[PDB]
Amino acid sequence: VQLQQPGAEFAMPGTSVKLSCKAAGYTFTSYWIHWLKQRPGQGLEWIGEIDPSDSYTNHNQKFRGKSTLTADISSSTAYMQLSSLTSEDSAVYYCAAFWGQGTTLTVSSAKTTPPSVYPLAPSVTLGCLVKGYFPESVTVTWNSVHTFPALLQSGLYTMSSSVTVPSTVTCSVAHPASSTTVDKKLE
Amino acid sequence: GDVVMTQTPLTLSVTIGQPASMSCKSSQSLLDRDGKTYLNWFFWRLIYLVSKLDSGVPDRFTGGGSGTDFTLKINRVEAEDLGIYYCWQGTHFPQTFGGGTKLDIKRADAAPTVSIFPPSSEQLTSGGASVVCFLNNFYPKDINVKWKIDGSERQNGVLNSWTDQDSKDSTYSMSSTLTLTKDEYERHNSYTCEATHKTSTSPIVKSFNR
Repeated sequence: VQLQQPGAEFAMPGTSVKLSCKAAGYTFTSYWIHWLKQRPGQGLEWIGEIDPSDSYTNHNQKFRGKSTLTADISSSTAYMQLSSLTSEDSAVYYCAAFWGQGTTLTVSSAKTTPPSVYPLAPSVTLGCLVKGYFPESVTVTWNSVHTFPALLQSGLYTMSSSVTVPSTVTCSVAHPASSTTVDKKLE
Repeated sequence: GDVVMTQTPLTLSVTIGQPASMSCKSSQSLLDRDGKTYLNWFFWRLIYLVSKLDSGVPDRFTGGGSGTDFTLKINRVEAEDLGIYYCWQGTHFPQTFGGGTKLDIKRADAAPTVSIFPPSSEQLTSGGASVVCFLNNFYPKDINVKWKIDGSERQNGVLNSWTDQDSKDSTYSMSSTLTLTKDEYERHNSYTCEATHKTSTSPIVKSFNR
């Protein structure tokens, strides 16, 4: 038994996104399908539910104006459509009957944007700032490493990485969505 | 939804041989009029541990009500078992979850290694100015970073990113970035990174002069 959701979905603000949840290994109409939202560090929130056997739906009122739930008997999939998307809808959405692995929705108007790589220079600690790219993710290598989770800000990502050496150092940043690799030497 | 589920602590420090207890307090009584009380515990895809206070398949957990106050006790923690625990309710429409208790490994307290970095010449060249402050290998996770420009605290435009527990040191590292425009960065001359942590009565203060 399992529920199949795509790993990631994207949408510009103001548009709609349709999240899919395919079922297998059990008769699709025997279980209600629930949807849940999880903003980073914000608990879980129940969105609503659909009975696949008759398409009856019910909603948490907080999400009723934004979420449309449907189910397709012919293909054993359920769908949640989210409308008038806002930066507050960037979240992981699970379907559950057993759970899906969740879909990570990112709301952004950005196009694929290679990062700017800035060297952070004064045990000596060095780092470099990787700013204003889209989308995730990015690979920063050095030549004690701390790589800090990116934060989405105004549709773009920024992250930072630090290295500590005892006393030539360069940081290498690969952004495969734009197929770019930048190397910055440090002062 | 409506009922609020307040969990404490946010991060519970654990030792892999010893017991552990967490709490979940509800805004409203979960005691339902059918006699039953619909409180569950989940562990994070998310999978639930307990219904109503009984386990059902985990097992080694407890498991204790009632009314508006609930607890989850592990007689002896293992590394399984390291994660976020959410409590849950259904008195009660709609169902609500708590904010979650994250379990991490208890290590000796350690102060952060603070390093402050000015905007590089390349970024100023592009009309932006970011000031970066690294707070490295500290424990526990709870920490407070404050930015000051010419001695005055700056709240706007500060993004903080934490790593997870290292798994080698059991420490955390966090990053604090203060992004200005290039024009207003040159408008000031003293940039201060101030860090308050339990390991000291006094904040670690790193700064530079533009």
